[PDB]
Amino acid sequence: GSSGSSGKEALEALVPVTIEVEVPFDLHRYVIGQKGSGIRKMMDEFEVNIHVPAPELQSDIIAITGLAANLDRAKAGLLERVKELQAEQEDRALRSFKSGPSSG
Repeated sequence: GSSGSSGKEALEALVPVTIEVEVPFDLHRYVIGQKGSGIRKMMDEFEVNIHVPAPELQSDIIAITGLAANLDRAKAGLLERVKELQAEQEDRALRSFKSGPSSG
């Protein structure tokens, strides 16, 4: 029960642009890495610039600078990375073997 396909876009520019991506600060620490390598792989691959909000800000909106074209491919990688990351780190938390009604 799945079909359809469309994605037209007409934009030409030289200077990049900053966007906004929804991501939990609880994952940032995991996204950035011990120092900041994990992300380095992207900025080098997608050829973009990712900036994470400081802890004193408590912001869950990551800013990504780059060409609308790069922002798309990049933004697509993170979004999926977050859904796949939480699904795991959370999975182990979901199965809370304890008293109470639990579906199967």
